[PDB]
Amino acid sequence: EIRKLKNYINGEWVESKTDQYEDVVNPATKEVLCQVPISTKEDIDYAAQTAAEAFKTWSKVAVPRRARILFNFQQLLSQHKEELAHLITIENGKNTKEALGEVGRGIENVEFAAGAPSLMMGDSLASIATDVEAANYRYPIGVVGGIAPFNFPMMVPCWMFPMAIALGNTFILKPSERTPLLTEKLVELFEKAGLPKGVFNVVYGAHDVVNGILEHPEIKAISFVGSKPVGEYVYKKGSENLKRVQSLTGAKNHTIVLNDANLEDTVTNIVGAAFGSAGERCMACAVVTVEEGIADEFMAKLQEKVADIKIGNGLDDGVFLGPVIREDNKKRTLSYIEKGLEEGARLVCDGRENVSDDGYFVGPTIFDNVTTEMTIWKDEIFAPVLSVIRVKNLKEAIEIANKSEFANGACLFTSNSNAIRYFRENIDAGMLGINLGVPAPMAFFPFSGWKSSFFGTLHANGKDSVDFYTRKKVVTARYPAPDF
Amino acid sequence: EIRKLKNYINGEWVESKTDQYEDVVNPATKEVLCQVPISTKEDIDYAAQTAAEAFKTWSKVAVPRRARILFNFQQLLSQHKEELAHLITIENGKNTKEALGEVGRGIENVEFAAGAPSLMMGDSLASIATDVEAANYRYPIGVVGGIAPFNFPMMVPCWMFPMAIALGNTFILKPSERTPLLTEKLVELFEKAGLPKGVFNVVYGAHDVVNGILEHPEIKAISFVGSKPVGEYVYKKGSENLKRVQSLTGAKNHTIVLNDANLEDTVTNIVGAAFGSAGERCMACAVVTVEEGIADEFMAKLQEKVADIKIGNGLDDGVFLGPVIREDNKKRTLSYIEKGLEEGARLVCDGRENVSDDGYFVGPTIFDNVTTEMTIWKDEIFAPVLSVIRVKNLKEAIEIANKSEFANGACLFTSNSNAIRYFRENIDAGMLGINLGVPAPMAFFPFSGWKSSFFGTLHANGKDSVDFYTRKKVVTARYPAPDF
Amino acid sequence: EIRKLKNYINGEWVESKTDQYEDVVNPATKEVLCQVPISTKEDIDYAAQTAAEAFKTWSKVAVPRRARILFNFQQLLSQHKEELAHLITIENGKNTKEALGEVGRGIENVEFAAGAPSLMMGDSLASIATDVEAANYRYPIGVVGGIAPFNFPMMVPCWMFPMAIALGNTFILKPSERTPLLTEKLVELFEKAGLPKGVFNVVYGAHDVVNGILEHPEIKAISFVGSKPVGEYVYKKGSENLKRVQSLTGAKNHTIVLNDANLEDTVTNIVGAAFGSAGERCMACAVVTVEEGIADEFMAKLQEKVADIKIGNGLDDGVFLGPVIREDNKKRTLSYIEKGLEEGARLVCDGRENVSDDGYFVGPTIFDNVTTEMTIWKDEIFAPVLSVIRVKNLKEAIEIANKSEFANGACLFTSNSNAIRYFRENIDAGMLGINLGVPAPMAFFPFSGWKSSFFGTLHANGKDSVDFYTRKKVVTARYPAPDF
Amino acid sequence: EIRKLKNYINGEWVESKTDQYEDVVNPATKEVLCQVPISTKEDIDYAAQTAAEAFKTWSKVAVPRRARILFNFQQLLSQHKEELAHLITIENGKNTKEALGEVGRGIENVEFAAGAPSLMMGDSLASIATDVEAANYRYPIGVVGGIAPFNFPMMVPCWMFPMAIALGNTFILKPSERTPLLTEKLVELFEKAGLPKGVFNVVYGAHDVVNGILEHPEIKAISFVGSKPVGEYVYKKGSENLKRVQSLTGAKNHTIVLNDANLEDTVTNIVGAAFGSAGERCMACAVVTVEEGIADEFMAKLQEKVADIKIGNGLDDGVFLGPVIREDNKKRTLSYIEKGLEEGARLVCDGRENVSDDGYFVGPTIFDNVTTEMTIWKDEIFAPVLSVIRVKNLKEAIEIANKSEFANGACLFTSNSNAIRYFRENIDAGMLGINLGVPAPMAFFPFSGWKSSFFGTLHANGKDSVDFYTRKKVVTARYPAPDF
Ligand SMILES: NC(=O)c1ccc[n+]([C@@H]2O[C@H](COP(=O)([O-])OP(=O)(O)OC[C@H]3O[C@@H](n4cnc5c(N)ncnc54)[C@H](O)[C@@H]3O)[C@@H](O)[C@H]2O)c1
Ligand SMILES: NC(=O)c1ccc[n+]([C@@H]2O[C@H](COP(=O)([O-])OP(=O)(O)OC[C@H]3O[C@@H](n4cnc5c(N)ncnc54)[C@H](O)[C@@H]3O)[C@@H](O)[C@H]2O)c1
Repeated sequence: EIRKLKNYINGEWVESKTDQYEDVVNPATKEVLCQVPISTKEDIDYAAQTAAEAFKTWSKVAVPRRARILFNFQQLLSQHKEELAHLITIENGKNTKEALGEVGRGIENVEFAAGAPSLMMGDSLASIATDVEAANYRYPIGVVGGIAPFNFPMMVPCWMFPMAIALGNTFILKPSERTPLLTEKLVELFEKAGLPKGVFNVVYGAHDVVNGILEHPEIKAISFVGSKPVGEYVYKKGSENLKRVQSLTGAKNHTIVLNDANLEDTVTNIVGAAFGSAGERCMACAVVTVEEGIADEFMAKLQEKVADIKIGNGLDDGVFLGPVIREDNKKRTLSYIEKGLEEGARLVCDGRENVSDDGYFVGPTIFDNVTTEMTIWKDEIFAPVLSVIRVKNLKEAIEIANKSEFANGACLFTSNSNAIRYFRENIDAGMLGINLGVPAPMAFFPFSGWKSSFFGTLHANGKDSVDFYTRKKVVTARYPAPDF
Repeated sequence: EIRKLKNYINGEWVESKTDQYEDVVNPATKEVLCQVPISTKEDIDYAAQTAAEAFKTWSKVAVPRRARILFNFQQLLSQHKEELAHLITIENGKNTKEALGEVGRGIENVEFAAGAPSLMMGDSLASIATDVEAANYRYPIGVVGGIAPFNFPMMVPCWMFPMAIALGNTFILKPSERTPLLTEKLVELFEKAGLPKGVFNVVYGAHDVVNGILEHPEIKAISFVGSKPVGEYVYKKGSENLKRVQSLTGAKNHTIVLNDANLEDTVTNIVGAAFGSAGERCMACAVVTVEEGIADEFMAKLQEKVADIKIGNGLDDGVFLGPVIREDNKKRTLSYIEKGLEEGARLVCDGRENVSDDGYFVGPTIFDNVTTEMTIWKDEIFAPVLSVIRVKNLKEAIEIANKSEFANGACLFTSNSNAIRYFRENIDAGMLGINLGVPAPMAFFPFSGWKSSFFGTLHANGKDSVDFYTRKKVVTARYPAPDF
Repeated sequence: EIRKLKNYINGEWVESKTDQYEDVVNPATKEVLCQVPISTKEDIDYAAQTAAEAFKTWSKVAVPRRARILFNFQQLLSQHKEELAHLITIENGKNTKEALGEVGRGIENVEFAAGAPSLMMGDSLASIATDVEAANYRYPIGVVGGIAPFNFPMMVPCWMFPMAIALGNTFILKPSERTPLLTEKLVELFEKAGLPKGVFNVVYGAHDVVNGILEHPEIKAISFVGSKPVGEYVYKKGSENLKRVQSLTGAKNHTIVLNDANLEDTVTNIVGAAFGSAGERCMACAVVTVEEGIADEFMAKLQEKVADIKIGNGLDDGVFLGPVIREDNKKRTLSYIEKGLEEGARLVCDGRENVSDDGYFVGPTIFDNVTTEMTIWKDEIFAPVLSVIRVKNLKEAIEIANKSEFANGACLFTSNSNAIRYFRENIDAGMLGINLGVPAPMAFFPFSGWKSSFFGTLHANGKDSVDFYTRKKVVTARYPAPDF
Repeated sequence: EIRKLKNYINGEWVESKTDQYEDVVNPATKEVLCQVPISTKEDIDYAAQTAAEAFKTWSKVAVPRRARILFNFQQLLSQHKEELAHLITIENGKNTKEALGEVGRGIENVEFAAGAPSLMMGDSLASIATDVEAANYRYPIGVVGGIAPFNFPMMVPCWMFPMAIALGNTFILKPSERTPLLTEKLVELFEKAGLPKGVFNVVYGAHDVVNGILEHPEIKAISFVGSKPVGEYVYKKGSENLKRVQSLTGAKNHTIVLNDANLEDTVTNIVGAAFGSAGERCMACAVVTVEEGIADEFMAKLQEKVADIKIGNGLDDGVFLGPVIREDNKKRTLSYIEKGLEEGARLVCDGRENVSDDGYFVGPTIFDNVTTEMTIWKDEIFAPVLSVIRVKNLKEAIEIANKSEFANGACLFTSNSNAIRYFRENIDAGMLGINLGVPAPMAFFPFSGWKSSFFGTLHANGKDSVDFYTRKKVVTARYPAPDF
């Protein structure tokens, strides 16, 4: 009665040779949507052998023709916005608006990758010496592996396979065993777009699959997006196996609010960056360092706004806050709230109260008087928990943000040019936002995090993704002028 | 009965204020398809005003949004390939195979342009001095004027308006008076794609409209694609009016055939480059300099292949060669064929014979023993008339081609590395082709012509079109580190 | 007694075949320094033919070898800063501090140009179609013509010949007949740097030489930097002759001082921009639009600082304001002050009072209460005359600057990010400065002006200069995979 | 008295705290040139602390100024080519001609690095959404560690520290313990060029120092150039320590000779690429796959010139082949020759005979009838030992070359464009040479190796080095237009 998902390998949906399956539920109602197979390394090998085979011909299809397919894909995605958004909500929990928002950014990724022909151009010189010319070209590297998180069932995957495939590589994706349904739709639409068999492969699962991706010698590159501990493991293991990898990991993003900040706009951006998507965002505002002069009014206006948050099913309109992903995560959050109180942090808003039990719901929570000594500051909670800290000025704010081991993003609310430059010059984070709650850059820019937030050389998206998914060859040739 | 075409201004089809209309006939059957208005300056003035007005809002639409529309446009264009090709054949005459080929390249222009976000990116430096940062940006210039020829009813217009619009400008297109229908379809499809009013304007006509575009102060840039005389004039008048302009003009492309050439491939290619589309292409092969050693065998296969060429209505299966555009062009050609004989050229193949009269037909013709002193060599016949010349070696071939006033394209059929380099380094033409009949570079490359074939600095297409349709603003800022 | 200057053609100093000569004096003492020949179209023909000949070998010296000579040049220049600055002061007037400043900028140009190898790189693709590859390359165009002004005897020329030479072209420079000594030194040092004969030619003179440059078919490109009337003239004439040209012309740069401006820095910056180098600068501040609130305090501080300006001989340390270039410019300036008083403007500082007669000295003068209807606002005084206007806000300020036909540079003094963005998006000028008196961008950025300040497509410096001094050839080739 | 070299930390030569010193001998005379310290952890710790401290001010020095110093450095280096070449020759063994060549290459690296300003430029967009702009910037990462091999005492180091320092980083270089003298001069010359203290540091030593670079937290990036085994270890340990690393390792470059090859040019190029610098070159030709047709004639010609090779002291004129680096290398090579004969290879040229004993000399050796199953083909001998293989066609040669574990460079001697494209499209090596023995690409191109020849994503040199020694921060800002 509960549909068992199948893997997509070499052009068709095949069943896994596994006896292990996992229930994927709707975070808001605990209803079982389907069953996800915990594929075996046996499935990963077949998928790898397949991708390596399809690579031989796909890589020979000229980039202009491949780009064409990305255009088709781009259009099919747009036509299915309502469906994709629906799948993201019932599976991830975020409401329709935020879900619809994810679909849009994932499409932007396809749009950016559709311009692959120009993105692949190498350098060329007519003469570097008498009768000698030189030019280098870009080539795909073979089969690429991708590992996706549950917080973005569509967007993160779109960061990887559209661009990698457009550049000539074949792909093996391991979506999040918690949010697999969306990827199933991507496959369908990418097949409709005209993508040939074995070019885009999907193997559902967990650890076995991951290790198979790390261990298989056919998979020359790895793009991992997820938690710090797992991403750090993937980076090391992958390097041990002598293959390039990029791991976009955890975050503990800080937002700096200065005295001259426009409170109206600020409070709204912050409430959304901290509580939207149940705070399950690598770009979620985890800590706010507000300047003394505006601190009092900020907390007053922050509480007011936070009091109007409707908690419920992401499908219902009026709903702002959905549920955390799993039961396990709800407990970890309540534990963190408990930990905060124990460490001396002051509860300004308690999300442990007035929450439905229909789903894994947790109301917004905000702590006051927190320090860099506390666990709720050092750890990425990844739930509706915002910590607030009063600072003397921009300098102290940055010292606190920089003290965090994570450096994904940071925000600054102000209209002061000098404050902005200083912020950008001394802040450790790599994805900065001025007067914006979520500092996530658009697809044509690399998603540049730093420190414990990023392991590797080249980030995802932007021209970085292009170079990470290709390798270069340089040709220096001597062609002596003929005699007549 | 006969539909009268209308102008497209401010998002709507409007009757020209003119009382003069021009019949648009099918070159292959002499029948009237419709009438195009010979619009007045009053019309061009209104278009400029509304285009200048639309520019105020359209330029304020972020490039990612404008680009999304180009993706829709790209799709609509693909779902109408057949209709578009049909239309091109009807008013131009080329068979549906070549027509289908033109529409594909026009779509490629849109595809290239859809990547406007990255193409527009300027340069940014965090510190050029202590406390000082600097960066430059690209902005649209305003209203762009475009004037297109008849040999490419879709492609040429697509080199212009999609990019200029994507980059943020508003456009006024004056298509060829002889092939107006295609442009009508573009307008309609771009409207369905979602382009707001006043951004894409079309004013049909001739001189009054062209001079209107050249004189009107609101039209900042002019893209002209046509004959050398007209283009030389547009460049000069445009420049006198102090506006930037690019004139892609006439050609007399030369094809070099060396002894090691692959006869089979070479002949098929040259036959296509010289007689496809009735030789009415800026990239058409006009002169061929064959190396002495392979000349005899070359001529044998060429004439053998030319004998298989079937002439007729482009819509009919089996038809290779179609009609020339107007009755006046048929006469000009027959006159050239005469001057050839009159100058000593040996008419090896006569195209004045076995030519139906249902349309303006002219069979493929080829002259022998032609020299650089003949009008047959110095002028662009722009019809199905090929001239051949026996040369001693690559060097003499290049000297002959370089002697030509034009320098649009040139081809070399060989497998010798040294010849190829020597060729590229010494030939004057900017668009080179090795073992290909038509050296037309793809959209993402600038259409680099030279000499009397190009007047200006930046060519059409490629990144050249990005800078031509855009201007820069650089900002050097000093933001002292605040006092703490 | 008075040394006559020669021209530098084909690596040799040859005397001009002219009877007419010109006195070149020291603006500060009327002391005659030497005699400049008003060369004839005969001299230019010699230069052009010489430059075209040498272009055959120079364009064949691989760019890496050419760049090496630029490095040597860069060093020689650096070793002669004192000498070069001495010449600039002696013939132009500006003090040694500003003169030293000019040599530094001129060396930056040489440094940027020394990176020509990477700047010339074109685009390459291994496969655009099965078995087909495509790449484009840049090549010099031939002999380039440079026409420089008197306000930057060293820098402006350095915007031209260094980059043009490095890219493969040969050069014919026509420095200002008013400041020709500096060029004499640049020629020597470039010769010592290792530059071969005929690559860098210098022809002193005026109209005859200009028209020779414009009319000679051998001179394929013209870079002009001077007044608007002449530039507008050279742009048209050059275009009539069908050659690419770029004219960087006159300016009436506006500076906006908002209420949050740091007056300390603002005043000092404006004083130096308005009166430095006798206001004889294309980046000089001719108009200040001050916000009403801080207007009075600004005027008291500006008036105070300006009255302290020391006028004298540029070599003399302690001297801020030097002399105006000629005697006419002195009279014309006096005439402008007189015009201002007549038009209703109010004097705050009378430049007519207390001024030596040893040289063409004019004290700094400042008007207030001027309007967009006064000749004092419409014309480029190009002398130490500064007009200020009180405005309600940033919006009114921008409207005023935008009303000028000139749009070279514009500056804004504020710390408000919203004001800064608004300024950049709506201002017409192309060279903007935030909290800087002179918005002159560094050599690696195009020197982008707009409207009556620039004529053409590509500006001087930056990658713009690279494209302006080169042309491209795209090569699309088909090399079928052999059978074995 | 033998001179003891010191370390260079904080702009000062300071004695190592170690008591372990290593003799540096002239490979050609066995004479002890000096003693190099085997530094301790304290020493690297000290350098790391110093470098990190200097980084705080060096990174704040705008790139245009930092580049100025690179121009000085470039000049100083050029005015010491002799002294530099001499040091290379007595320290490494290569004749002064090849030494002078290395000096030039190294100087090119500095020439390329001097263009840091433009190379560092990021992307900037005026509007990505209404009232929202975005742009990213490049910043140095901190302290960079470099480890160089003995075969290029100057060039390899110049691939690293010059660019790193120009990009704003600080550097800690560990040169080869066998060729420390060259580095000493680079340090001294860079100091004279004006480099501030702590920016360029040198710590001589072996394992303690290397492991210090790997383990120290202040060293964010590591550049390793050496053998596959050591490099593989550096990559893994480095990655394990969460720092980015690039390992340029061993090679077994093949050179393909087709029937249409030019024996004269080919043979010369191959003799130089196989026996130049005693074959101790990552770009040296280790295997030649000759086409049957020309095989015999090739071998005969190769014999002639190989026999004309003069062996001796690098400083002596007429000397072509110098000594191998050390005794072990001589023994390892002799041992390889033994294994060759032992495996079935025909010793066509024995370099064990007629070899002086003044230094570690080994005459040119060439094997025949070698196979993919032989040790002499699978291992990098890194000495003057050539292996030849007769193959039927290009395809088989590529299959053999691709079978090698290495893929640094590959050469192809032909004039057939079809073979050339096939070669580039199917060969595994990343640095290809057409009609050139040493396919080493110029500094402005990334030194792109592959397979077991490179570990990481970004190679050394080119724009790859710019991205490897740098990190990005993107800034998306919302600045609402103010209200007027
Ligand atoms: N290099 C290129 O990119 C390119 C591409 C296509 C065609 N062409 C050239 O175009 C020509 C064929 O096209 P065509 O016959 O339509 O060219 P044309 O110059 O006769 O007409 C082209 C445009 O110019 C306008 N025009 C013609 N005469 C005019 C006049 N006296 N005053 C003002 N406007 C005038 C027309 O209305 C038309 O829109 C050939 O010479 C061909 O080589 C060049
Ligand atoms: N925007 C820029 O890049 C820039 C930089 C420097 C100076 N300028 C402008 O230059 C002007 C000051 O320089 P200037 O006084 O030497 O300018 P100018 O126009 O008088 O002379 C500049 C060059 O033009 C030539 N020239 C002058 N009149 C001519 C005529 N009638 N016919 C032919 N050639 C003629 C001169 O010999 C000189 O080499 C100012 O208007 C200033 O704004 C612009």
